[PDB]
Amino acid sequence: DRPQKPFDKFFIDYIGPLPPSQGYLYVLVVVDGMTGFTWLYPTKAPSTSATVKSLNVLTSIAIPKVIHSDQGAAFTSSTFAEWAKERGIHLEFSTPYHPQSSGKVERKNSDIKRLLTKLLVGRPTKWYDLLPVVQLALNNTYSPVLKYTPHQLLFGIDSNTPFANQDTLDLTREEELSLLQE
Amino acid sequence: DRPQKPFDKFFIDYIGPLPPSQGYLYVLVVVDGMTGFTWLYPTKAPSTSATVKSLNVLTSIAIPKVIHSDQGAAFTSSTFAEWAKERGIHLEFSTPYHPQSSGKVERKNSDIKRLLTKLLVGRPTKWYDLLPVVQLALNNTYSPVLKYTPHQLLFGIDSNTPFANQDTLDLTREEELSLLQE
Amino acid sequence: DAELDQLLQGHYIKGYPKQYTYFLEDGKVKVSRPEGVKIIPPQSDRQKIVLQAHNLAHTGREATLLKIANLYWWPNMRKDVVKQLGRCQQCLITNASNKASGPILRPDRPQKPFDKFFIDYIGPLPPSQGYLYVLVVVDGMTGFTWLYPTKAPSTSATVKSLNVLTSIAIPKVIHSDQGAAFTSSTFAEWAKERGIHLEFSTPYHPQSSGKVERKNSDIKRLLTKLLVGRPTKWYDLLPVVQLALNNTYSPVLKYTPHQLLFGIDSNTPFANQDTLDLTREEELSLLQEIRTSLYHPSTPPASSRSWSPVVGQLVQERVARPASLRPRWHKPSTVLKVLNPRTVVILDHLGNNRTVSIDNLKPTSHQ
Amino acid sequence: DAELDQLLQGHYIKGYPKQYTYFLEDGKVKVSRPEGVKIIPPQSDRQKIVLQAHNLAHTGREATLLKIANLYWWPNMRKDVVKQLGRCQQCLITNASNKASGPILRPDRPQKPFDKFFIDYIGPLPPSQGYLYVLVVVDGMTGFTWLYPTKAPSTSATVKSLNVLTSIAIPKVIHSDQGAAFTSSTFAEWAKERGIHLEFSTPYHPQSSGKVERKNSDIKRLLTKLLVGRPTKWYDLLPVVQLALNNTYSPVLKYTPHQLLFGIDSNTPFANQDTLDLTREEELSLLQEIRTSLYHPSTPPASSRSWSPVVGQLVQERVARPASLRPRWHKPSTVLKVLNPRTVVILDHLGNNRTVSIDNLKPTSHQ
DNA sequence: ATTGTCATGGAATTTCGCA
DNA sequence: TGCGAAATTCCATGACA
DNA sequence: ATTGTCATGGAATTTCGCA
DNA sequence: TGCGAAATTCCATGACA
Ligand SMILES: COC(=O)CNc1c(C(=O)NCc2ccc(F)cc2F)c(=O)n(O)c2ncccc12
Ligand SMILES: COC(=O)CNc1c(C(=O)NCc2ccc(F)cc2F)c(=O)n(O)c2ncccc12
Ligand SMILES: [Mg+2]
Ligand SMILES: [Mg+2]
Ligand SMILES: [Mg+2]
Ligand SMILES: [Mg+2]
Ligand SMILES: [Mg+2]
Ligand SMILES: [Mg+2]
Ligand SMILES: [Zn+2]
Ligand SMILES: [Zn+2]
Repeated sequence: DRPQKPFDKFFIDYIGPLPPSQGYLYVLVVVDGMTGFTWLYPTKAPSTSATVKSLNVLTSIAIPKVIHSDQGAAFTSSTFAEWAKERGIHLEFSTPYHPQSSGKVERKNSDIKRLLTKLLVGRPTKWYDLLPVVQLALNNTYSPVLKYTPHQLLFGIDSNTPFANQDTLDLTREEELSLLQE
Repeated sequence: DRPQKPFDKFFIDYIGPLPPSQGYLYVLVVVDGMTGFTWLYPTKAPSTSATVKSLNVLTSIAIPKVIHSDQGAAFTSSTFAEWAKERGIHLEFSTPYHPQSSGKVERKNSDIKRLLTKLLVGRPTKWYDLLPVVQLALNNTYSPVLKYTPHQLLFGIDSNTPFANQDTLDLTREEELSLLQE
Repeated sequence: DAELDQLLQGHYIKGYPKQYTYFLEDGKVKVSRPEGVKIIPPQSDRQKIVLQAHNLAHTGREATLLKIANLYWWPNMRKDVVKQLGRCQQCLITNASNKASGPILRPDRPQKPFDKFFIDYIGPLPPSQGYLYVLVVVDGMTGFTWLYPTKAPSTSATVKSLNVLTSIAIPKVIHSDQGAAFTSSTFAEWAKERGIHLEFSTPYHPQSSGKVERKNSDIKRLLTKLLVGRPTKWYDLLPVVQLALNNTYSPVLKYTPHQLLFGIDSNTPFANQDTLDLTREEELSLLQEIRTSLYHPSTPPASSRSWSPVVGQLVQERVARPASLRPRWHKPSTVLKVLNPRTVVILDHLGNNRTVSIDNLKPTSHQ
Repeated sequence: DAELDQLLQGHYIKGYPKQYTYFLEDGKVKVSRPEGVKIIPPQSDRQKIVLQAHNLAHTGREATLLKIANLYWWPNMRKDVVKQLGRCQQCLITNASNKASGPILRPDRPQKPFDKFFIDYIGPLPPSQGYLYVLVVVDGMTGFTWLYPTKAPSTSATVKSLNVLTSIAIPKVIHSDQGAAFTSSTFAEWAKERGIHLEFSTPYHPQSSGKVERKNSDIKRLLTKLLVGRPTKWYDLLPVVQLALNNTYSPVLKYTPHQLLFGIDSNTPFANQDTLDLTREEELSLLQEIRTSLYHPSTPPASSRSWSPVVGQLVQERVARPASLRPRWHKPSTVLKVLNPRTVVILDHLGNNRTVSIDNLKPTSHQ
């Protein structure tokens, strides 16, 4: 069997609804299966239109062989199927109520949800501007299993923004009180 | 003594007043002494201003060493003297009431006065447009003495407009009747 | 299919080298080549493959082949690639040329003064006395120049200025570019009435009026120098500049335009006095010898990758004023006649005969 | 007078050859030379003579001497002529140069992706979806390009586009020309906040951004081809063109920009599959070797009459937007430092230090 | 049915002044 | 019959929208 | 304190298929 | 060990305002 490679499989899912931030309510999460590299796209709805518009930006940089998702309506629509077929992308769905991906992708999506929560508190309506620095942090995070960051596995070089100081990724006692109030 | 040359001496005089032709009443006649080449400039007055304006056009093509004229007021003014001095042109005047030039220049000025008269009749107000063809005729007229036209002596080549058919230069019987009526 | 069928069983087919093994896998004919295993598509599918690969970014020969070579192999692939490049209308009219024009001609200097005038307009200049343009008239043989200020590069202003100029002499030929002032029927009638033949540059090729264009440079260079630190009042300087340039020595000729026209200096500063003891007839005799012994340049060496037109060749005319994101070249046309190595008649893209410079042509690639 | 006095009586004076006879006539010292009898003016009058002759038409060395030689002779005339040419401010700032620039540098390709971005704007284009411009971002090492449509070449549009781009990675250096969008303090603050060093081309020298300029050509060439026979709706084609160019082979490199960036093709047509059996680590190992073995061009041969700058040399900067009938060159300035054979710091005509390209300089003639 | 041109100043070459 | 230097010739460079 | 670049297609050169 | 032809490499040309 062939070794796993970047662009073999993109895992996608929606996070939201979030507090409004410059008119956007959701985040489309795209994670490359082999590298763990993450792309985040803000959308106004978890719809096929918003998905196609965001993935058209990504697929103008690189096209995956397979896109994996759950049975969400945006992903199982006939329009999204035609979109993937026009680009030679095979769609792969997990069983309803049984989300299945990979350990690396599971943990990566866990980190994304936790990192967003830690930065939502105190400024819940300013996450649109923070999406760039969030991806840089995620994609320059050391992987214990592969012993390389997603940036290193995708580009084959070191980064100009190495993130050495890891956020606690656990809400401090004061951050928990402000989140319960919100 | 040095042989005579073009630009050695320009002979100038005014012809007029003529019938109005597009606002002009006089013709400033300039004849090169050596070649007999003729330049005609229409003016509105026999004044220093009109003389300087016309000769500034000619002296932007060639500058004579000497300008010869009679004691006309336009030519004896202090302004015209300064104009000639600024260009290194020596002014030479004939004795009052004793106009003196050269046989060639005398006969050339005779031809100009007669050729203009022959073409004034029938169209006395349209001589401004005919000044170009008049100069071409005069300057491509064979000289019995020098056996060359002014054009040939000035440029050293034959012309593209050789004037073989000479106007009678004498008014026909019908041209005399129309001139007496005017 | 039929050709690839006999290849699978071991029979030899011309173009397919024998030392390679041609097998079948996944319903596709393949071959093990040094670069890797490649698919051999049937003949009936190769044109579509070349078209799909080329259409990705409308690439040239090598960049298109490198795409096809990633998956396929068949005999003489570049031959099929070049066959598609020569049929892609979008590439033919948008791509640049990589073949330079042939070397320039140096046409003979006119033999006599007033044999050929070159005329052109300069402007618009800064408004001076209500004037914006300068009509420039250069005699081909002598370089003697006449300057006329005008308010517009119009036929009426040209006729008025040339009626004054032609008071001194009538030229055989007037050469000009195809600007509106010189192509009007009114100007053509003006020249025919005086026996003057009008000669026109090929379109959009100011080199052809290079005699006057070069003089235009000297005119504006001297005007610029005289106007340094002053407002650009150039109207009163035209007579000064005219006289100054007409009496300026050309270092390669050793004569001024005034000297080539009259054979003797007038009363200008630093007048030459070498023929002071000669008669006018002896002076004109020396002038005739000078006019015939002037230095004349020769055609420069052709560049290493130049092209020269041939009757029947497919060529493309440059688009005059190409809009944004629009092709720079017209559709291919055929060379009808070769007037000289730098000038041809083509069957225009509108159907007309058009006389153009090869500087405004490129040879259509891929034949 | 005193020098010419001893010459009349027969005494020898250095510079005046002895074999000629120096006599007096009309109150002027003269000499019989092969070209004819010439006046020898006293030393105290020669500067005025050279000035009068030069000022007729502000002629160069030979054309000025030919005027003076018509009447005068004295030892080393051209020396006095050149002395006046170097002092005539009008000629120094109006005349053209006849010395070409030194040969171009081919600076090293950046070692890694994201080491150096080159950015620039294209436009204005025909209005498409309300957009008029395209921000172009090319990675120096790979040539990978990002396209962003904007309504203006503004700092705000640049920052918005680069905030999206920098979501993937932060570059070490951003190189750009001195357009307004990239020189604003707002853009400088944006880069400092992200640890990005801003690097600027010398003024009025698009060669320095040649990496992106060359990409701009390919972008507009492909847009033109795709828009043939259609209205110029280019907004929806930017993502297509971006992907198409990023996966186009460079024939001299044998790789696409996508391959130089990722080391493996994505799911695009005609994807290369040579590293299908390698692991990602082995793939990245081959990618590192490929990035270091890429062809790099060398400096071309200098032309036969080129100049190279020297500290202390008098040079003149080209005028940026010269008005009609105004000089094309600034007053002479001094080279303070030579950064490289094609880049210098001059003491500007305003008194400031200015870093310029020698393509926008000429060496002041006559020292 | 038409076509490049030539001022410019360092450099290369020739000529000059003298022996 | 030759030398050093001045004078002349050569010609690449660039601009005429 | 900064610096030209590279797709293109005929031509020149090298390699391939075969003996 | 050499041939004819295909394949590859070379590189002048031109355009990015
Ligand atoms: C390449 O530019 C053109 O297509 C034509 N432009 C003109 C030009 C022009 O572009 N002149 C510049 C120029 C470029 C190259 C040359 F070898 C000579 C020139 F004068 C022009 O000088 N005149 O007088 C025109 N007169 C009427 C119409 C156009 C022009
Ligand atoms: C010589 O033209 C100039 O002085 C500068 N013109 C620009 C040009 C420009 O002239 N480009 C043409 C060009 C000419 C020669 C080259 F080697 C590259 C080029 F892109 C440009 O491309 N950009 O992006 C600019 N951006 C901002 C301000 C000016 C320019
Ligand atoms: Mg889902
Ligand atoms: Mg009188
Ligand atoms: Mg014109
Ligand atoms: Mg012109
Ligand atoms: Mg720019
Ligand atoms: Mg640019
Ligand atoms: Zn094409
Ligand atoms: Zn000057």
